[PDB]
Amino acid sequence: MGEAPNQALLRILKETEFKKIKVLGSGAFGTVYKGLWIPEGEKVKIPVAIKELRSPKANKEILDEAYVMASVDNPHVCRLLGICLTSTVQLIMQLMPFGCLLDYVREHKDNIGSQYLLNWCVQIAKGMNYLEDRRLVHRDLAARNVLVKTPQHVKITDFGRAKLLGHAEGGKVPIKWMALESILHRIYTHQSDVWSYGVTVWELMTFGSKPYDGIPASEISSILEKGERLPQPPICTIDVYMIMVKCWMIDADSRPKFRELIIEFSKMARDPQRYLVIQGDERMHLPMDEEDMDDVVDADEYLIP
Amino acid sequence: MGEAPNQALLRILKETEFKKIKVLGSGAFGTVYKGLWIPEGEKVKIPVAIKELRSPKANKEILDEAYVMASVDNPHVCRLLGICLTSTVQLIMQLMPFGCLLDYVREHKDNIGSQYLLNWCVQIAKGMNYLEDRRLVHRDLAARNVLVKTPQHVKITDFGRAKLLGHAEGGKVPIKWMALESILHRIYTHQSDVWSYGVTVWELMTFGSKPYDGIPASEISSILEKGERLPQPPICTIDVYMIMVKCWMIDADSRPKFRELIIEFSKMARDPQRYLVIQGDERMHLPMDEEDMDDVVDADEYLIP
Ligand SMILES: */C=C/C(=O)N1CCC2(CC1)CNC(=O)c1cc(-c3ccnc(-c4cccc(OC)c4)n3)[nH]c12
Ligand SMILES: */C=C/C(=O)N1CCC2(CC1)CNC(=O)c1cc(-c3ccnc(-c4cccc(OC)c4)n3)[nH]c12
Repeated sequence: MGEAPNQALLRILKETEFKKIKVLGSGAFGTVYKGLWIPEGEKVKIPVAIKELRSPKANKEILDEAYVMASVDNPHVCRLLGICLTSTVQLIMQLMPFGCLLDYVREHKDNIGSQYLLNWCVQIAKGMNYLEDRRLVHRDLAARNVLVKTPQHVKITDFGRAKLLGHAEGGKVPIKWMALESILHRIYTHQSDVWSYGVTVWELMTFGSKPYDGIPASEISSILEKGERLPQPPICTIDVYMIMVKCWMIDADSRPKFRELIIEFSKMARDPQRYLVIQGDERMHLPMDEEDMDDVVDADEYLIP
Repeated sequence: MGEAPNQALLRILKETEFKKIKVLGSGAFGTVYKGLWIPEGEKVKIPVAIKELRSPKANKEILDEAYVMASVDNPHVCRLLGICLTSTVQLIMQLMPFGCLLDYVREHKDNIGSQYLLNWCVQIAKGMNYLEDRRLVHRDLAARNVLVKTPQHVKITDFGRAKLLGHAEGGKVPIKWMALESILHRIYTHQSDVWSYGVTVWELMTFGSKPYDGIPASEISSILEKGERLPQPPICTIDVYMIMVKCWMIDADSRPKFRELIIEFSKMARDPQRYLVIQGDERMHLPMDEEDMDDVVDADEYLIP
């Protein structure tokens, strides 16, 4: 008995229960449709996303992704409703109508204030801390893989590279989000996800800029070994940028834990304009003792293992 | 092996880590203080409530309550941070600054709109559905035992009468919230908590009225056997009152499950003024295809066992 038994339920959903299916997009990730799941004998209509990878090799890797998603349950992690057994296997997930966070921050950069930016950092850190408690290394954390249910509520998605108990084989990888030890030695831990979280925060604070724009992926390892890092965003205070820099330390144990990031960003979220300087932050719209106030943290943001 | 092992952690917290302790109130429940928990070697201050029952018999029943609270983890259920081993044992919980929901609805009745009322019904149902998955019967669900973290966020509290695997002994009980089978035969199930949920919803919709006001507790059993129930609140539509009436059925299996109540109230929460008629509902302030819209439910409100 090395590990406890996984008693998660894999729901097999009938093809006849799905209606109004339309394509949202496609690429290397595969194909994602939007649809309407109507369970039989229940007056309920559930907006769902339906994912197909781009047959034996496709079904193996997609069912590995279904295994991980069926095993997780957290408000800031994406929910698998079930799978549909067609010729190629389909993952049925909750619909996140506003899309990925990277596209959201690019499209609404003029209406995104410091409160929303800092709240997203807290929610992403809460999702990743949950994944650490479940002993999962995500290995693909980026702004593209954070989905927006509403502007106030984001969730982590895409568990295609996810692995239990945080050495990987060779393949096609997101070099620009990876820790230096992951690029050189193929070592992946929870602390390598913290590096990726730092890069994800930098994406949001720059309003969806590409990290190391122009630089090819092969040159990134040598750039990071020389001590170069992503530059300070215009809106970021030294306080916020110091947290990103701490995520990009060479020593993995020197980096902050996700529980510490939850605490630190939630303090900043109580006084957002002290930590992010955004032009026109007041009119942004999207659809106790004084001495104590600085170091105050709510119990819901102070997470015990 | 009848039941799985409970691997929950009981944190023992030092008396020297608590500061600024002030009394909030006292009664039959015991005494509740507000305070500030400062963990040693961490720059963090956590607002906490500290509960003491009103010594061997007091320590036994309070540690039974600590056992249940240490075992639960849900956003709509109250969080135990730990216990403090003084002469009489103290439960350390998260602070809920706005107090209990019963007192909140009485104090702010002029500023409470249909959106908040229906959202509270959903959140309470989510907390109770979680407790059903954990095989806990609360046995004391009422507006007094729902605490307000913020006006947008409520949690269930007080597990002094909580019991595992849903026959009780004789004692002092909340007769006016109990199911008829619990009053007559001392039978307690998850379906007896649904009756109490119905009475809790009636408390909110009447803005904190006392149920069966004037009637003594001994006469309640005979009143319910005759078919009498709590009357329809002025603000309630027939739709909302039908859900309360369904909670008060004689047959426990005919009552709705908590997962069904989550679904039904969340549909109503999308169009609140169709289901609750409140004078001046528009200016209340507290600190897709058209054919589908009626039966639409988000995946987060469609809870699978
Ligand atoms: C913006 C990044 C992007 O385009 N990606 C990365 C995520 C992507 C799709 C390509 C690939 N991998 C996933 O795991 C995944 C899941 C989803 C997804 C799930 C649910 N809902 C949506 C969605 C997107 C846009 C609009 C709507 O509503 C109409 C819904 N997407 N996407 C991905
Ligand atoms: C309004 C009902 C009431 O007064 N009660 C019932 C709940 C009560 C106190 C008496 C007894 N049992 C409990 O389990 C419990 C827990 C709390 C509680 C926990 C955390 N914070 C508070 C609180 C109340 C009022 C104001 C503040 O902030 C200053 C905090 N209460 N209360 C109870």
